[PDB]
Amino acid sequence: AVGYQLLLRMLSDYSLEPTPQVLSNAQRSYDALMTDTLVVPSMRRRGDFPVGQGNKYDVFTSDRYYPGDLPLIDGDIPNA
Amino acid sequence: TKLDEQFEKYPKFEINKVATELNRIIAEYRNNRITVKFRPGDREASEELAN
Repeated sequence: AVGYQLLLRMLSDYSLEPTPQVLSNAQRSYDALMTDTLVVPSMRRRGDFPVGQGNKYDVFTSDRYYPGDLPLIDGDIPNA
Repeated sequence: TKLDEQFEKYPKFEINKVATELNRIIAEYRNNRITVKFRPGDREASEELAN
C-alpha cells in the first residue's frame, strides 16, 4: 500500500500517466489497510438516563443513573 | 457488554402488574374473617357444652 500510494504521487515527475490496473491494485491495497485500521466506536449512555429498579442499587455499585463519563476506577485519584 | 473499555449494564426497569389481584384477594379475606364454630347435637346438654 505504501509503495503504491507513493508511486501514484511521484509519477508526474517522469510525466508517465498511471494505468487502470495499477489504480485498481492501489485501491485494493489501500482498502485492505483501511480494514486493518478500523475502530468503530460505540454509543455511550447519555448521563441522565435512569438505571432500572431491577439493577439493585443501594446494594450494588450502581447508582440511580448512568455516569455519562468514564466512571471512577480507584478513589485515590477521584477527580477523573 | 464490554462497550468501549467499560462495563455498562443493560437497563432493567420494573413495572409490577400482577399484585393487584393478589391484594384484592387478601382484602376480600380480611373483610370477612372466619373462625371455628362448635355445633350442638340432639342431646339435652349439648348446647351448654358447645357454648
